[PDB]
Amino acid sequence: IPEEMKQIVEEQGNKLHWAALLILMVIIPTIGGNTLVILAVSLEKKLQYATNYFLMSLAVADLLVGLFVMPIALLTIMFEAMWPLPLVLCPAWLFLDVLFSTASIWHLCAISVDRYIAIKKPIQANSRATAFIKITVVWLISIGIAIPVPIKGIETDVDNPNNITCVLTKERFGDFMLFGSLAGFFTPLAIMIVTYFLTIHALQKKAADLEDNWETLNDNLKVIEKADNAAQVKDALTKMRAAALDAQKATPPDFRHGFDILVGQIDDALKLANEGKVKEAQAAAEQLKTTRNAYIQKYLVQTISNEQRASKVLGIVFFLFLLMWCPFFITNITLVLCDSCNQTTLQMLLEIFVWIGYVSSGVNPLVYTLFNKTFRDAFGRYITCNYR
Ligand SMILES: CC(C)CCC[C@@H](C)[C@H]1CC[C@H]2[C@@H]3CC=C4C[C@@H](O)CC[C@]4(C)[C@H]3CC[C@]12C
Ligand SMILES: CC[C@@H](CO)NC(=O)[C@@H]1C=C2c3cccc4c3c(cn4C)C[C@H]2N(C)C1
Repeated sequence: IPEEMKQIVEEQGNKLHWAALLILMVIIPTIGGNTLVILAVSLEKKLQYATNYFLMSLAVADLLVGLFVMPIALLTIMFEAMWPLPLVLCPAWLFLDVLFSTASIWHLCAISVDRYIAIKKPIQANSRATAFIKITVVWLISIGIAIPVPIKGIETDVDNPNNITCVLTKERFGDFMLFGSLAGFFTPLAIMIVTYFLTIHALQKKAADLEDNWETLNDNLKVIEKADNAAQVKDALTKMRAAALDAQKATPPDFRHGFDILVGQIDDALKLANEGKVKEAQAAAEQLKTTRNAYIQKYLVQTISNEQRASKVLGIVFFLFLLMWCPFFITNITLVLCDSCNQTTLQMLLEIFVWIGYVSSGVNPLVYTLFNKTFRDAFGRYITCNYR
């Protein structure tokens, strides 16, 4: 039917405006936004340490996406029918695509776990070797999920060697489009949900112990004040010392120093109590209050509010990262799991959602680092080409 053949002639139209849109809105902000973070970690000597190395690994992964994956994925937009590049590049590009796309997700998952354990066990920290182990393991996972695509390969015809037409066929790669999405997306998703609620419980548990310490400390002061006996000053001071140390152990090693001072005073106080002079010791315990006010009280709200806000913004940005991948993977999963649905339009939907996921992974590290003043005014000097 010529009235339909002409319609397919219109279907294979010109789609340069969409390609220009993707260059302007996604690829350029990806390469630039990631090179900014890499420059920030590389140049700023004050930014160099354990966590930023992992963050830089993530930025490298996303930069590699925006450098090798997306420009070829464009050529597929324009040259819709047949794969233009050589035959080897179809498994090469697909492998790189899955590899990096998985690497970003698992990077975020590992960062979530780290940010949680840092709240749980703050005193147990995080060398360079730890970060190296983490980078290696994450990239090993990404390779392990990505390797079936180059191992299996794209079907070829002895008749038509040229017409490869790169696509993950449902018939050929069905199990991979299922279990690869399960191992690559939904598993770290569930992990991050678990660590989310665990982080809520961890923060709410840390906040209570600080209050108990506070009025543990405050109560015993009242005990020292009304102490007619000598022994109790030793007991009250001992328990105040324990409470002070316990409260100080909630933060990695400046109101925190006020605990050291406090303990010191307490020691001297229970020296007088050990000498017998209770009336002279209670007089110094009556001025433990100055240290208790100038440092401890301001320390309590600072820790809580800081960890609260940081975990909050981290949760939000990570949630918005994972939200923009959902269409791709729910479409990819159902595409396997539906013999009733139309496969053609279901493939077009993937061909659109890939760019939502692409822009989600591309701008993620920059967005995450922009909530840090040091990174911000490093970027400001970089976009003004000032450097150092
Ligand atoms: C050809 C299409 C894909 C667009 C071209 C992309 C490249 C060449 C462009 C797009 C955005 C550009 C980057 C934008 C931001 C910076 C920060 C600056 O401190 C160094 C240059 C650098 C890193 C630019 C280098 C060139 C750049 C990466
Ligand atoms: C729409 C054009 C088609 C052509 O077949 N391209 C794809 O389907 C690519 C395949 C992907 C994939 C498949 C299976 C598991 C996966 C992934 C990814 C990560 N994980 C864990 C990345 C995702 N890529 C971005 C797109």
